[PDB]
Amino acid sequence: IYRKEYVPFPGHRPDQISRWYSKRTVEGLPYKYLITHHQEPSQRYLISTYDDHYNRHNYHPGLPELRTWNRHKLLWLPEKADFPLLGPPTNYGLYEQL
Amino acid sequence: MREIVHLQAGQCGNQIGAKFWEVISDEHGIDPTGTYHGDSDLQLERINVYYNEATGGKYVPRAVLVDLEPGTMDSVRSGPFGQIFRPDNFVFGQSGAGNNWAKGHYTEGAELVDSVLDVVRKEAESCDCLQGFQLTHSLGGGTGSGMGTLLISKIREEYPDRIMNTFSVVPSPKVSDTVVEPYNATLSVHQLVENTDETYCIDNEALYDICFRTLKLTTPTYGDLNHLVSATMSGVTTCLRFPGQLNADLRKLAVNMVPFPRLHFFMPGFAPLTSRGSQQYRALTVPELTQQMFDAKNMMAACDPRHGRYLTVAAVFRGRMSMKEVDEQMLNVQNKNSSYFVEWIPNNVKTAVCDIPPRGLKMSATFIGNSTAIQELFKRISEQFTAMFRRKAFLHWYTGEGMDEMEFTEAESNMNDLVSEYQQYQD
Amino acid sequence: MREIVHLQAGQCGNQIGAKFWEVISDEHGIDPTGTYHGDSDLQLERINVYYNEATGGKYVPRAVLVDLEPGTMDSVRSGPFGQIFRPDNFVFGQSGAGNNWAKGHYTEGAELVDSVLDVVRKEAESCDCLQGFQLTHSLGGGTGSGMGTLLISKIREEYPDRIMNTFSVVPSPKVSDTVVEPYNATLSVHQLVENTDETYCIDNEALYDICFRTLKLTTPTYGDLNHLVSATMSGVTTCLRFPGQLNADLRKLAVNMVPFPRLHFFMPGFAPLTSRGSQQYRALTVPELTQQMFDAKNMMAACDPRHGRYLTVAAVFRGRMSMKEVDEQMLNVQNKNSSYFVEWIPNNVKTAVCDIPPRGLKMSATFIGNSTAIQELFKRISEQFTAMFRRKAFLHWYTGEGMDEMEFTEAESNMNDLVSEYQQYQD
Amino acid sequence: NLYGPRVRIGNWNEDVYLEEEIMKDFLAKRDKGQLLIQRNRRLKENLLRPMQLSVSEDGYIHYGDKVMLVSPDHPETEADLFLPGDLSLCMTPDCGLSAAQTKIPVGRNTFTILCAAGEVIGQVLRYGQNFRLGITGGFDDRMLYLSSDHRTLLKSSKRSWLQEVFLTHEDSYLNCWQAAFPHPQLRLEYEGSPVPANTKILITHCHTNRGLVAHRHLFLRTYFGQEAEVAAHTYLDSHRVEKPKNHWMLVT
Amino acid sequence: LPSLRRMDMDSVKACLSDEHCQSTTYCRKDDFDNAYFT
Amino acid sequence: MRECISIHVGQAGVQIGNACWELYCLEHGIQPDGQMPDSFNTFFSETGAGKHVPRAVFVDLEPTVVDEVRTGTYRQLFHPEQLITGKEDAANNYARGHYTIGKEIVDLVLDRIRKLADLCTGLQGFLIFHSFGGGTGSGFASLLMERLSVDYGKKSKLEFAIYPAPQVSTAVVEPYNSILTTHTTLEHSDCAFMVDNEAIYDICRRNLDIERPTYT
Amino acid sequence: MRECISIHVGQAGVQIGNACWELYCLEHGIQPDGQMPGDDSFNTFFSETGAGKHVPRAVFVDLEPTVVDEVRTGTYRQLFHPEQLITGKEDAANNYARGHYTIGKEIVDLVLDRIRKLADLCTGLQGFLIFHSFGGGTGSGFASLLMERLSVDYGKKSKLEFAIYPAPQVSTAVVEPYNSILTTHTTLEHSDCAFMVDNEAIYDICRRNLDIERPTYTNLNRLIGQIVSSITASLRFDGALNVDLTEFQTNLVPYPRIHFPLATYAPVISAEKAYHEQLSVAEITNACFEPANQMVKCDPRHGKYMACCMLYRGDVVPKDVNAAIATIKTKRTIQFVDWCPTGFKVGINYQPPTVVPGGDLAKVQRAVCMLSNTTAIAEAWARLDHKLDLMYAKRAFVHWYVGEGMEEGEFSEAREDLAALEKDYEEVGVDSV
Ligand SMILES: Nc1nc2c(ncn2[C@@H]2O[C@H](COP(=O)(O)OP(=O)(O)OP(=O)(O)O)[C@@H](O)[C@H]2O)c(=O)[nH]1
Ligand SMILES: Nc1nc2c(ncn2[C@@H]2O[C@H](COP(=O)(O)OP(=O)(O)OP(=O)(O)O)[C@@H](O)[C@H]2O)c(=O)[nH]1
Ligand SMILES: Nc1nc2c(ncn2[C@@H]2O[C@H](COP(=O)(O)OP(=O)(O)O)[C@@H](O)[C@H]2O)c(=O)[nH]1
Ligand SMILES: Nc1nc2c(ncn2[C@@H]2O[C@H](COP(=O)(O)OP(=O)(O)O)[C@@H](O)[C@H]2O)c(=O)[nH]1
Ligand SMILES: [Mg+2]
Ligand SMILES: [Mg+2]
Repeated sequence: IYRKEYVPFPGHRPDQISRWYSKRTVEGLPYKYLITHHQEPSQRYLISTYDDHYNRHNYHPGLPELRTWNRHKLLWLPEKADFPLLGPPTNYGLYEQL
Repeated sequence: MREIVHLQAGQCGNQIGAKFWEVISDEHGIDPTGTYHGDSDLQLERINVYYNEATGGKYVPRAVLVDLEPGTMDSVRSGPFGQIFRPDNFVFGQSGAGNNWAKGHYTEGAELVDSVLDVVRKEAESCDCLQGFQLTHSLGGGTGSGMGTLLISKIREEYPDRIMNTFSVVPSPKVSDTVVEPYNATLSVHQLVENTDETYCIDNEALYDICFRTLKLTTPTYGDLNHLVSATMSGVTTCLRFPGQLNADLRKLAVNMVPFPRLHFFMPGFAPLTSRGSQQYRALTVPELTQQMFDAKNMMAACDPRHGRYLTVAAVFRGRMSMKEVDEQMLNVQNKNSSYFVEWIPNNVKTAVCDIPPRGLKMSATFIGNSTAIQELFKRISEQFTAMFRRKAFLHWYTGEGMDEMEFTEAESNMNDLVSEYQQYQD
Repeated sequence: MREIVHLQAGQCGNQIGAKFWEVISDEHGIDPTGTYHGDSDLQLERINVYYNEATGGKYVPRAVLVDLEPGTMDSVRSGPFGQIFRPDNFVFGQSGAGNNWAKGHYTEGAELVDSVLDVVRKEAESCDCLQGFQLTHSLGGGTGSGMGTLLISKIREEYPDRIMNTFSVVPSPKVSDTVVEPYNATLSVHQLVENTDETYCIDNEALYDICFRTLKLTTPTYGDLNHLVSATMSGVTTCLRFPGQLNADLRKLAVNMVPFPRLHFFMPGFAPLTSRGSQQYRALTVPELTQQMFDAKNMMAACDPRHGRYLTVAAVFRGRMSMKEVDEQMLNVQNKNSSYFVEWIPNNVKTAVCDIPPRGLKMSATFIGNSTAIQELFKRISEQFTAMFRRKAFLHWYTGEGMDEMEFTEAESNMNDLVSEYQQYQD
Repeated sequence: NLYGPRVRIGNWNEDVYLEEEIMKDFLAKRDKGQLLIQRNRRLKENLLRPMQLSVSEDGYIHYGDKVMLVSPDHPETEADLFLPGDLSLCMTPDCGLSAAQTKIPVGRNTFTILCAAGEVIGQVLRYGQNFRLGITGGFDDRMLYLSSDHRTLLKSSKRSWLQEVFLTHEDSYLNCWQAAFPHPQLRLEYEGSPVPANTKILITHCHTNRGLVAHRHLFLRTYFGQEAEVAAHTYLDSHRVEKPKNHWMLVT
Repeated sequence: LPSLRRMDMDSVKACLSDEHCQSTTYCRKDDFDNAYFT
Repeated sequence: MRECISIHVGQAGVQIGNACWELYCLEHGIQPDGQMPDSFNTFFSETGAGKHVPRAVFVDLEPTVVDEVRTGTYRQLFHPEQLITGKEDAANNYARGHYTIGKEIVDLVLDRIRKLADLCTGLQGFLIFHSFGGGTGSGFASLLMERLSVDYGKKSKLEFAIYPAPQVSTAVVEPYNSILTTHTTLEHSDCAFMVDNEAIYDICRRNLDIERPTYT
Repeated sequence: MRECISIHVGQAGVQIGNACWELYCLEHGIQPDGQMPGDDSFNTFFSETGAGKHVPRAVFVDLEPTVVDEVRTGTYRQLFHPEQLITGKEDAANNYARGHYTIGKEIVDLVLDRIRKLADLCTGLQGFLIFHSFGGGTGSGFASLLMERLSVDYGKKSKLEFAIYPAPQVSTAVVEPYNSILTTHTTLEHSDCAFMVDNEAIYDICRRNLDIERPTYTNLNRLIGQIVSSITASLRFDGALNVDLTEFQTNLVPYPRIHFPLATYAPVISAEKAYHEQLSVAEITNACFEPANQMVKCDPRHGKYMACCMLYRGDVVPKDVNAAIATIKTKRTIQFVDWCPTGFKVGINYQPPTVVPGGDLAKVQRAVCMLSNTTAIAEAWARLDHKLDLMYAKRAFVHWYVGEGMEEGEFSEAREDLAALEKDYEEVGVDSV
């Protein structure tokens, strides 16, 4: 019985790839697919409030200088603290110094 | 500037910290090789809080990774940021703890502290002004619950005036993966209350409920829960590293939060979490973050706050934002439902605003809350303990390792009086 | 989200459903190996209604195949789609029935229904929202008419809110094939009256008339008769699986077609049927479909609706047509010969339109008719019953197993009052 | 009952959202051509480009011929694990050196015999005369060089702990090698003689006096798979003769 | 592929799952691999 | 300032709302995905991502038509959560959609309606698109009307309901529902404009030269 | 480096270890000649030489010179070390006394020496795996002597069992209650945990699950090897929740005399029916609790569960495991003791089970092995109680036992210890309030 049952099996390589899928499905989704909301860059919101309100003097070359009243939202819409120049990151030269 | 020393204990602590350091390196612009590829000087001024400056411009974290079995530490070293950690900070044994608090505190987890403590003294003596220590573990095991509490005790003995923080993943009520879990939880809470300044309670099934009912993921796994825990953890040290209009370090979140020294157990939360379907169709503002931050189903601990009462409340906001509606909204949430805030303290909400949000977000916020509903999480642990200890079930795996029968009674009495102490402040 | 569990009783039901799965597996583009290789992605929209998911993305039908002999199992495993069926669903006995309702219903039939229901209950409990049950069987036999009726009177109490669908082969008028088939037919339809929401009567002689006159097929094997039965078998559950302008599942065709719970015996009909020599001479217009479905030569039941009154009429259309032509045609065929519809019910026609025709047809239609012409089918079975029963002939093969005269008298009384209430509600 | 990723059952809309947006990210990465399959394919095709070694019209190798550094097959069994044989020196992007089981000029195998002193190209290489070995880098015509340094507590070989060999862009005397006759009593006679091209010779670092050695029992698992490790150590027998593993051949 | 009646014939004889048509077939794995339809 | 919230109930309501919101997106500068390359505020509300989400709630018990909307050409315009969907059908029964199957989805549609009113400041109208002959539009619309009259009060709700026609008829149990929902709604609404499909068939085939019109 | 040494005692031991090491060699890339042509940590069960030859760290010991010797002339004759196959000239011949007192002490020196030569190469030796049978002479006598010597020589270390309990009503011998009870008398004080399997329960699950009739002993050794491989799977491969040999011991037995958990394997499906089923975690867990799919012929509804050590395998997700357990805990037909509120242990492994060609299982993607100790095993001890009660009043088969070293008075001590064990099992399964 032993020499009939326990016969060598040629060309039987093991499964070494489904365990990769099982490890990767428990690693989890990266941070892009779980917490990043409006497909947003890693360069946008890096502006200090001091650096926006004193260093650049509320620059933002796209707001009207006089606010205007709307018919639907009953407020004078263009809020200079609500659209705070999501633009050039705050640099002062520490990168080149280091 | 005020440096923070990170400690990781156990499989859960190691994986949470592995997922945490990648978020920190993302928000400070550190690549997996350790070099800097960000684009702002705000990410480089206070990078010394978490990273030391090695030669050649590479940054190595100030973290110590402690375990007793090398299985999960191989996966940590095969993490996406696995090469940034110092090889000398990897301290690990060859024999497991066997889900045993007793042998992981006295027999197998006490001869390895002579190297862990040497490492901790080494990397906390190069920092200029050390603020405190940071520990993540799980109370339901044998490595984090056993060895981690001994580490906490010795660190508090050697550094008495620093801040000891703890993100403990307590055993979940409904689903469990260890029979001797209540013994470890009971024996760990008693040593927690004697040597910690702050302790955050995270329940795994509350995290699963958050992933199922808000993120709407069909297959939520441990990596997503680790991301949520790490996103909460990075939101409490944001004023250390980035500027803001109202700063608050870890000590400001203590003095404003613990009135009585035995009441330092909180339940954390993260505001901007939504599914991929509704992620494009919502607007990030103040009244959207504060509406669901105070929501009962957005908490990382499985305790309903509508049962209990909020003792004092913290909310640390991030990103460029206004200071009026961050006060108006958290005055209105205090005055509409005034029955869930205790009355012997007039204001209860602490406000902190940073102006640099997490990457991929416009603004975000972190919730720290001390409530009288956290004692629900200890009453059922004590009920399971007194259901198990009265029959001496699984007790020879604790008694024969060098522990007396009175330690269980002392720990259970201490937790029972902790439970009864929270009961005084509800009615 | 709706699912159907399909049951197969006896030789006739086994062959009919083995052909039905042949006509469903190509509608949904499913290979004989189980793989999906269809044309469009609309076919996988609602594959859940008839198919489960196996490992590797294969699809297996949700069918239960029962009999008391393994011969028909050998026939259906040797067919084209034999290897797609579930091997655990082949429940068979060791000894056959052989045209006895008593042994197929009480002793040998009841020795197998436990093993049948141990699969049926598991399949129903695995369903998320099961909507109904489907049965293919023959009333003129012994294993279908007994064990299928026992299954009907065993799943009805377990799931009392679901839909019972039956595909019954009633004995033909001109030529019979079993001398004890009046007995089994009467007992089977006596069980069928009180445990089924709707029955679909099919006669083989009417199918011979269709296959000889309409299709000009002068050697009509049982394959083409199974084609004809199975086409209207799939044309009634089409709005579940494919979108359309006006949808109708089995419950919608229930409320509009059975007014009174004992009057739920219908007659089917499939509209586009043309010979190969009359193919190019027939225009493909919706009027021609309405003409062919509303003639009495396209009825699978051997009953002329000239005598009786159509109580309510169903008509489900497939393909792309405007609703105006369908509405105009059906309103005007109601209005022209308005003496063949009951005036107590104001409008009698039910309309449903689906957007996917069968693979190869420009458009299609399917007739379901409640009429006062089915009771004529029951009259002649009653006359044969009283002729056979007043002489007590062929009766000792029944009372030797558990029957008595009381069940026969009760069944004859039930058919007498069913004929009486069919007659009462025509005029 | 759980179904598959094409049928609307249960939660399907969120999986469609995630699948479509992951598809969009992957398609953007594909259009930009920065997928790691594409980067790996380009790096592999740069590494395996067909090069043409120069023929020797007189049987000698001169300065400036594109040559090979192959290791002859040895029947000796010092250790019972072994790489089969006919190993050629190759550059491995771990810059990295390894002996590889191939014998076709593949671009990461071809070396150019350079000059150290004032020697013009076409001048015949000689025994005991300094020369440098150069290879082409990735996406640039900047000459790397075969170089070795003294063995410290910080700079040694990878799996053995002997003297290292790397590729570098720095020009010094760490850059130089010289060829020696394998026969020890016939070394000083065979000094001014020209080198026959495909002959078993010994290559020594001029600043450390350590010959190049390809350790056949130390397997390096790379993307191509199962290559040896090369270091700089002069092994000897009991008869004061170098090992077969120290010998090297120059293939034209 | 084996018929049910053949399975019962093979069950009547005392075949020890190595002569049975249950666990043994003459087709090799290449016969199963190329047994598709498209 | 004059925002309106449309409630489409049933297969008729969803198929009407598809054409209605196609016309609304065409009238303003709204792309089919919701982008715009300021009169739209009465129908469309802006978010922070630049999208113009509609102020509409699509409900049906039977999932097929809402599923078709989810996989149609207007997938990126609508919110994933304004499309409220059950599992079982309505089965042409007022009783089911008003008492058994209609009272386990009323919480989510009411929460979405309350959620919609938060972004708006000047709400004064509710538009109801449903049919008197079906089960959803007769049963579930009626109970939603009762709850809306309970928790909002004096906001005017107007209904565009598809009435039975004298000659054409889709269903048989249609007079039962057509009497029952007009008995329930009659005190809980403000103005009810009636429509029947045979009239628009006549209008299309006479006033235009169009032959065999469809539902769209 | 966390290796385990296997010890196979007796004919049952070697015939189980053949299938076990065949599956171990098949699940890695190990040829039968010991040659190999990331996370594959085969060093916990295979040593290494200079030529890449991997030898098992196991000993095959049996007093009969047939079955171990026929291993030496088969397929795997080049795999095992020649000196790790200890065989004897005269067998015990169904005699606990003979293999415990006359043949035992005389051959135990070589087995102890070979274990010591295997153990000095170890670095992080976790425990010992002992395979034997209760009804035999070698597997009851020489196994218990090995227990005694291993415990006095290594002390506090794990010692796990895969023992063949006697079937309740069917048997191959007649003196087997004597041997079984005598070896349980000396096992309780010197064992750590004893995973229990039968033969006729495996006969029933071979008849009704794989749809085969007439199985042989290899046809059961395949299932036993599958159980052994899945139990030690978390020590050779990685996983989300790894479980070592110490977790079987510190999370399953509440008292040091309750160390008998029942074993079962969930997806026992044949290759003609495997690919038509959806083998998800819910139906792979519900089938593991069924009263017909256990390896010990005993109904767990008779008793109360103490602890359950679920080991999972394959492409399993922990949320499905938690949902399946929460489904189990809502079933009132299945009970737990009151002093165990949680009552579960979960281990997750990534590697799906490798299939053996010529076997009877299929290429499944998921697997569950359970180890649960239940008060219902007291029903199994009562039958052996009654059988020794029947056979000892007449002093049948005693003259064989007393002529080989032992006296009459040790049957009394074995009887007292089994009565005490029945008392403990009865006392545990009561309430507190
Ligand atoms: N004018 C017009 N009428 C429609 C349209 N769609 C459906 N109808 C009418 O709707 C009636 C039946 O549909 P429903 O009211 O939705 O019936 P239901 O049971 O609720 O169907 P579901 O909503 O799918 O559950 C028919 O009598 C049609 O007259 C449409 O697109 N245009
Ligand atoms: N299920 C199963 N049972 C086995 C197997 N091999 C042996 N057994 C059982 O184990 C019992 C003990 O028999 P042996 O192992 O031969 O006894 P022994 O260890 O050789 O001791 P001696 O017979 O005295 O030499 C037998 O009665 C069999 O019932 C096996 O492969 N599978
Ligand atoms: N949220 C979360 N839970 C984890 C993680 N790893 C383990 N756990 C949970 O922690 C519980 C026990 O952890 P355990 O294995 O005992 O950690 P140990 O103390 O290092 O042994 C298990 O029920 C797991 O579900 C993780 O990375 N994240
Ligand atoms: N249309 C059709 N009728 C069938 C088929 N098979 C059997 N029948 C009918 O079934 C009747 C005999 O019933 P039978 O199957 O022998 O009885 P049973 O075996 O007890 O279910 C005959 O009148 C046939 O007309 C089939 O494939 N198609
Ligand atoms: Mg619908
Ligand atoms: Mg023997």
